[PDB]
Amino acid sequence: SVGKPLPHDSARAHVTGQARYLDDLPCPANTLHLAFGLSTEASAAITGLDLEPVRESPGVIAVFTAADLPHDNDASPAPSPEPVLATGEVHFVGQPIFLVAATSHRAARIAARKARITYAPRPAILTLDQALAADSRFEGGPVIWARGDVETALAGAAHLAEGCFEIGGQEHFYLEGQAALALPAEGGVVIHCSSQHPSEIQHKVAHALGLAFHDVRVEMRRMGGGFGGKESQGNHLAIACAVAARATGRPCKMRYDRDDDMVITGKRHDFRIRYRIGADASGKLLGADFVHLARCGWSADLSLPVCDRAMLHADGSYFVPALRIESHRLRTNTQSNTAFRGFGGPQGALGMERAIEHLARGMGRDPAELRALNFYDPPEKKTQTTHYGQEVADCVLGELVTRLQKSANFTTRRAEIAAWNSTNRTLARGIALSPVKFGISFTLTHLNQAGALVQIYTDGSVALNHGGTEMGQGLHAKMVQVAAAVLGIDPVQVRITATDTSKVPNTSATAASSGADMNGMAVKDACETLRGRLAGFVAAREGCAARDVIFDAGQVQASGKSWRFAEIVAAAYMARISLSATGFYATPKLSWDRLRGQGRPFLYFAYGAAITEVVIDRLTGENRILRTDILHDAGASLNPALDIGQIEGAYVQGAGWLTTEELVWDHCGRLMTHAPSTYKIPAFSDRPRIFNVALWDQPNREETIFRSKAVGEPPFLLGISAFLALHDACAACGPHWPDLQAPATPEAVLAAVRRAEGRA
Amino acid sequence: MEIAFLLNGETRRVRIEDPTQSLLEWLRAEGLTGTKEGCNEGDCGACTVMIRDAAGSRAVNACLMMLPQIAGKALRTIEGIAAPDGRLHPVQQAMIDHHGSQCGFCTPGFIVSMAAAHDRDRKDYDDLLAGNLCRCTGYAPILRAAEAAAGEPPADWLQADAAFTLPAFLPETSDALADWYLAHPEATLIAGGTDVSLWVTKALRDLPEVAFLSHCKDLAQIRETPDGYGIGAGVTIAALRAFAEGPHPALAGLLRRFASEQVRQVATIGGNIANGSPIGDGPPALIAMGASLTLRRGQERRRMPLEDFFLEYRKQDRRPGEFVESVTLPKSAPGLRCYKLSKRFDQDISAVCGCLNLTLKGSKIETARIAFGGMAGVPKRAAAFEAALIGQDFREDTIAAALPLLAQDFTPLSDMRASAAYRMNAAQAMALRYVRELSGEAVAVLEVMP
Ligand SMILES: Cc1cc2nc3c(=O)[nH]c(=O)nc-3n(C[C@H](O)[C@H](O)[C@H](O)COP(=O)(O)OP(=O)(O)OC[C@H]3O[C@@H](n4cnc5c(N)ncnc54)[C@H](O)[C@@H]3O)c2cc1C
Ligand SMILES: Nc1nc2c(c(=O)[nH]1)N[C@H]1C(S)=C(S)[C@@H](COP(=O)(O)O)O[C@H]1N2
Ligand SMILES: O=c1[nH]c(=O)c2nc[nH]c2[nH]1
Ligand code: MOM
Ligand code: FES
Ligand code: FES
Ligand SMILES: [Ca+2]
Repeated sequence: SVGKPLPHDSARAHVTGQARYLDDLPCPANTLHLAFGLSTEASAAITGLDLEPVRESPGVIAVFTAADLPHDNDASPAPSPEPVLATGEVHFVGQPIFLVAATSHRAARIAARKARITYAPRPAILTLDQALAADSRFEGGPVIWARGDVETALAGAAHLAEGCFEIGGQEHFYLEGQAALALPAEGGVVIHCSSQHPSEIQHKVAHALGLAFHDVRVEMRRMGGGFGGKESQGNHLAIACAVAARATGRPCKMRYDRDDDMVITGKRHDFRIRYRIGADASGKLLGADFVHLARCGWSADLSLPVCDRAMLHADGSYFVPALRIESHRLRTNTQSNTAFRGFGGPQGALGMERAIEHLARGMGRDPAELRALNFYDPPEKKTQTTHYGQEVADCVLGELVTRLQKSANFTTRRAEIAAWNSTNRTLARGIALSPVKFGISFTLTHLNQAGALVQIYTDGSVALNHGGTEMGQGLHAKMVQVAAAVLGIDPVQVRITATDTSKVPNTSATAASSGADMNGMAVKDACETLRGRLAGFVAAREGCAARDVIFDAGQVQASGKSWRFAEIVAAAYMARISLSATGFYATPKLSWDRLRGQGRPFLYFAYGAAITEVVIDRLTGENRILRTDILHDAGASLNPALDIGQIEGAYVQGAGWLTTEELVWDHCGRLMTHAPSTYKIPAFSDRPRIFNVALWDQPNREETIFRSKAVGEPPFLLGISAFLALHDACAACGPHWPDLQAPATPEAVLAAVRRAEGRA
Repeated sequence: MEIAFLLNGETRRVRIEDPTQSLLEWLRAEGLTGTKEGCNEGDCGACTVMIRDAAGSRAVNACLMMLPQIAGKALRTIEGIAAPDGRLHPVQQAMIDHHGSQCGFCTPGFIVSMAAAHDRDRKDYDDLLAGNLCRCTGYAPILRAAEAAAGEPPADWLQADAAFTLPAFLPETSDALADWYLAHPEATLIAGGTDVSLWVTKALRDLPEVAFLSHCKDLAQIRETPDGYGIGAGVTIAALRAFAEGPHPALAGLLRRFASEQVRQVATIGGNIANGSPIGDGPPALIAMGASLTLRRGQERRRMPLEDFFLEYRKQDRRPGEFVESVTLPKSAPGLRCYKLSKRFDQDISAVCGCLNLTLKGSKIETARIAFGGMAGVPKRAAAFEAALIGQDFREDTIAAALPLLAQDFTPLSDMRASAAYRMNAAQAMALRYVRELSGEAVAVLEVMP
């Protein structure tokens, strides 16, 4: 069924309000409810913790402290401790110190607020400079990768653009907040939660509790959104539930109220990027030198790999003969930043895209042309490598951009805009084209494995189960389509079951746009095992070769006779042929040195391009996207509808990151943007007024699942297109470099306009 | 105390004991699990429910609404959107056809908003769905769905609810209220509840003495007066937008961007004005248009100009027992323009609210009503700027010269919504805007055609 525009596995369930999320699941009347008490300092020791008014607030059954933690006190997805409950001291505003179990979610929140805490405040690292200043950083020193010698290259550069600029954070705002439920089950526990990484939940809850892994089970059917936000931040909730269940004897639920959610959970690493970029007089790049300053928050989380991926993506779409990155992952007393769609990718990418925009402007060249001049070569002596030294052999970017440019009416429109600007003085339009080259696979290599388990029942129906978790990306349907396609039966015959650590074990998070790639392979592997069994059985009954038995369109055919798939299965049932199979996949060809910055960490790249058109109000900075034109490479898409969906969704989130979305702390480290009224994601009429998305349809060179390509993250970076276009509107208000900062709020657009006009 | 109401086609009698329970809390405690919780702050639409009564039907937020408010009304939730026999609404089928959902979590609320819109044949989707946040889809697929489904005839099972009817004080007459507030000056008056319920959800406060105002028809009337138009305190922002669309287009243009449709449906002017908030987009505009305000304290009927109501941040010219009875607007501007500046156009709050209104005797600037929100702990006219503008020529440089005066008029704040520099800067930017708009110039991004 692969290739068909089939709907989401739960489309109807959604549309009817019957699709359950964690807070919907039935559960025993004795279930308790959990709220954290949070730190009100950014960097203090606790000298006084009086919790008496908390224990005495109504409905409250238990109050918990780090001292009350049976075993482990660590929710970090990384080898460095991160307490779930504050251990004698606090590290940002919002840090859980104690935990309340009470007979309702209100009661719990209410009492969480009643603690008498005394602190002995300390100096707090809140700005990236204070961080360099104090040496508040992770890893001990920056990570440094160089290919060639930038300094030399730049020294001889016909053209140079030196620059520096800010890329701001980003809060997920998954519509379904963080949430978990722990069910004590004689000896062990069962965890239900809103998570992208059930196996890590299992690991963490186990250690929290002192149990072997085989006593902790994690079931998870679907999330109302995750975007990386639930790649690890689910840990504190699950631990909280488990520990509290162990103590109280009763089931325990905890869902963060939205404010708590934004105060507690990490966000996307904000960056300062400083760059020097040089070209010869033909317009070929000579060299690029980057320094990355990334805000990691108070604990490591997944900062190490995130930052690694920014570095890896610092080449943008372009071949560069000499390149260096210096990556400072700085510790601050703020929200421990984490994964978010793109995982460092869009940050490094934007750094480079800004640099190349600069150079283009600075030699007064058309930026599009300059980029097109520096794409990696088309596929076909020794292939161009990346800065990390991976050969780039799938780069279709040159042609895609050509195709997109004609079909978007690119040339003409630009003239149309110039003319328009020339007749206007209050409003102004910009337009930009930006490419995408995204590398596919966990850069932590051994995470590139996936498992599936498939059952065929005697009525011919199939139960499908894999390690991937569904958070809206349409993973489950693609998994259904693969299995249907391999068994040669209608999708309708394949039912998807909740992800469950006791069904498929040792699974990676559903991340690095690898879910469908690897689980797709895993599902097809169990499926072929199952088909192999039926063929070999039929062949022997009907006299002939198994490869001659055909499974198609819910019929089986052998020896000129044909049956229904069911009839065959009932026959193999009676013949005592196992109708169960596990399936497993590990991505091939991957090897690289994290430290030396050399190797092949990726299997392939996912490409695309977008052309955003916008308008700005020169008085206030107010603005709109008017039109967008995307061409994107999904490989041989497994589901073209679901894919267009991901791209449309990804673009809007990317563009949103570079426009109205802004994180803001006060001078004491308090998050001021901590609710929907203060943090502003694209609202409805923010969609590009004209939204044209089309798939570059061309199979993958590498042997991925039916020659498709991950579409999970790549299309998020198409949002740069918008920020670039916005800056193009500014650059038409004056002769000066606008130096637009991200996010491009109206304020930030007004400032960049004023520079370009050249006034204060 | 016991209310009654239609719940998904079926009469339900709830027996009230906490008057402050959100419609959200109550529905999910009932196991009506399809109404989701996304923020509990009016912002996301995940809890969008449909209510009907004599006025008709509209989509509102179940999290802002408290139970007593639905007495005698017909209420539809997601689980009640599809036909009794099991058939999908054109809205629901469309959404599937058009992949209008991905993770699903926001799908119940859109559907409810889309059905209620379908029910009233409304097609202004950008506005109807602005209160419905989706983080997954990019909204495009949802716009197709809406259009797709609009061809289809309305659900009759939904329309059927019209048949219906046809502890905490709930007055039905303004009089009834006056007498009571007169005895209990210390009570909390709930109108639409859009500000008040966040003190319970977010602030975690208990409101001891409570009286609801949305069941009091005489208080929520638009009447014509000799001197103009008399708007009662209970008139909803949605209604006030509807009324202004003729007489006062500019106000209707501003009210369009007041919260969402789901707040607009239930939020009121009386409330907006009694809240008394420096960033509240009602007063700025109304002061600019020089409207009066009416107060009442049992039989009392003081009648100041609106601006004078607001004494200092958190403090208004309001007696014990005295409630905002109404406002009166002039029969006409049309020298009024209104400028809301926010980070994102739809459902956001103002960094700056610039409301300007000048009359010109041919060429000389005659009258100067320039009012602001968000520049000061109170909404106020730009006195020194207003002064410095009288008698003058109505031209760019005239105002270009006068601008600095605002910096004497206000000393704005800095916070997450905007930097003081910018708040000032944009406040002056609005004056240069006003002149340019008033002289045929292209001025507004929102009016630009793709
Ligand atoms: C998502 C969201 C978006 C919002 N966007 C905007 C916006 O864009 N612009 C804006 O201005 N506001 C906005 N608000 C808040 C705004 O103040 C209210 O939505 C509305 O204007 C008040 O109407 P209400 O009847 O709900 O007031 P209520 O919440 O009922 O009242 C608030 C206060 O006024 C008192 N009160 C109400 N009526 C009277 C009366 N007649 N006499 C005396 N006292 C009275 C109440 O006791 C209470 O003290 C928003 C709120 C939300 C949740
Ligand atoms: N609707 C929806 N789509 C989504 C997300 C989500 O939370 N909701 N997360 C994404 C993230 S962070 C990743 S890594 C992927 C990858 O999922 P896959 O590995 O199954 O492609 O798709 C993206 N698409
Ligand atoms: O270790 C990791 N490496 C990655 O590349 C990645 N992407 C998402 N999550 C991840 N974790
Ligand atoms: O790597 Mo996606 O979970 O952010
Ligand atoms: S929960 Fe977001 S609007 Fe009620
Ligand atoms: S689809 Fe996830 S929020 Fe609408
Ligand atoms: Ca988060």
